[PDB]
Amino acid sequence: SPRIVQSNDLTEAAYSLSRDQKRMLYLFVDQIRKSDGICEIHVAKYAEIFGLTSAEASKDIRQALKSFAGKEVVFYYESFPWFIKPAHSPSRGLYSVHINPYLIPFFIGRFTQFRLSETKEITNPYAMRLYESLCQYRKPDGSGIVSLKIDWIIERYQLPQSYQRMPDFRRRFLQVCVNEINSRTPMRLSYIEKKKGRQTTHIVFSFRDI
DNA sequence: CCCGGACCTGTGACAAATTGCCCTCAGACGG
DNA sequence: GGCCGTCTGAGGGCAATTTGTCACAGGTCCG
Ligand SMILES: [Mg+2]
Repeated sequence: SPRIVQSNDLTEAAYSLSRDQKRMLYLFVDQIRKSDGICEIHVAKYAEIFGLTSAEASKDIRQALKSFAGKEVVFYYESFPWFIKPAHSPSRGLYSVHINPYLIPFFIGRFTQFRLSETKEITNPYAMRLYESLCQYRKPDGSGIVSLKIDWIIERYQLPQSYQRMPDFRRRFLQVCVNEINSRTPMRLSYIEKKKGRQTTHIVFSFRDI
């Protein structure tokens, strides 16, 4: 299956995208990298890749695309829009998009890589952002270990504001995203909390390949 | 000693959003 | 050449689950 690669600057960038938007973004990076910023999406190709019907494919592309308007990306700082022109359909079942050409160098560079079959069953987008940022540290054999700061997790993944109360962070983000990875990817993941006084400051992740 | 306060934890409720499903019907194409 | 049967896909919806928000009980330590 397609091998996604991206500059580490994109893995650690600040942004908020849905699963459907993140799914399309993978194809943009694949399309762009296999070479002005103009990409294309076929409804029927998307459906076969992700095992959806054409109708629900159509719905996913359409709503994701109009929800891109006004979205911005921040590299740590400098902020950019993903799109500089609205999407449009020349043909039935075909969409044409204009990626901000200034993003190209950030896409292609100190890099991250994973096969598309690893993420296509993940549902929660925050969990996608976590699996991406663990791969950045993975070893050939498939293992690694990394400590991420909690304040940095929140800024980079742009978690909603009520998850700054740690028990909600635990219950609605951390446990759920570890559970999906262990149930939906080939990776086996564990963690432990680092504290300073009463505050929990970092999260320490360990992983191997099955 | 024991107090209210400033911290921390987990859970129970509800609201707002998302999931994969269903139904209709016209376009593009080929037989 | 030109009509129609079929595969697409562009729309309109649903109930069942997940995600996002906050009230309230119960732990600690300090002065
Ligand atoms: Mg969908």
